[PDB]
Amino acid sequence: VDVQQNDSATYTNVSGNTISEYQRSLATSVAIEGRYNFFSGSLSTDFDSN
Amino acid sequence: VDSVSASPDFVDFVPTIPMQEIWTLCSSEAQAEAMRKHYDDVWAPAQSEK
Repeated sequence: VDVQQNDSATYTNVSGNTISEYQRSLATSVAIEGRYNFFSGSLSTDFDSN
Repeated sequence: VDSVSASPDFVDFVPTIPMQEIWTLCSSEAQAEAMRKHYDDVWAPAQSEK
């Protein structure tokens, strides 16, 4: 048997990192008024989406 | 580095006489020429292609 010295080392390192972020906002508002000498009217509407 | 001082391994050639053809070690010129001719004409082309 023929034995040869072969003292050796190898190293490898691979890493990946990722972040993804998405954001949305929506706002809506409506205000209405109505007037008559013997009547008053008001309406409001509000909407929010995230 | 301490281990390299105690146990260095073969890393590189001495560029003046790195290796000798094996048929230099042959018993006989007819065999040695046959080995050289086959090495030149057949085996070294194949290995360089391989």
